[PDB]
Amino acid sequence: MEQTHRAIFRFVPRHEDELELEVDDPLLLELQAEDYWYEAYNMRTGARGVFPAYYAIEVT
Amino acid sequence: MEQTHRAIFRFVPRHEDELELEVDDPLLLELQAEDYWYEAYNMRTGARGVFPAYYAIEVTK
Repeated sequence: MEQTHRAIFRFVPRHEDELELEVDDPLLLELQAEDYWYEAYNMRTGARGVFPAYYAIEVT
Repeated sequence: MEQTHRAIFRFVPRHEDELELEVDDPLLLELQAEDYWYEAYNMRTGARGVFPAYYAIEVTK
């Protein structure tokens, strides 16, 4: 169960459900929801939460 | 009532303070906060709220 996605933009949470992203954070994406929020594990911070879909790219 | 910004990505609110964006929505940007959330008026919908700063680009006109 390794990285599915990589953060490409800085995201600072405003809401308690959100996942903080730094550029190049490795992400394990558990759910790509119909409202364009991704539920993920940040593999750098160990935090879980949601972020806006366009903040990450799919990795090989 | 002049547009400052344009939505470039679909943004569906999860929170009541958030602004729904469709791609190309004209935006009047009222506040660019230190945490990279923008407060805007959506000029298509008439809604107000906040969205993640990378979801919009500045229009130079």
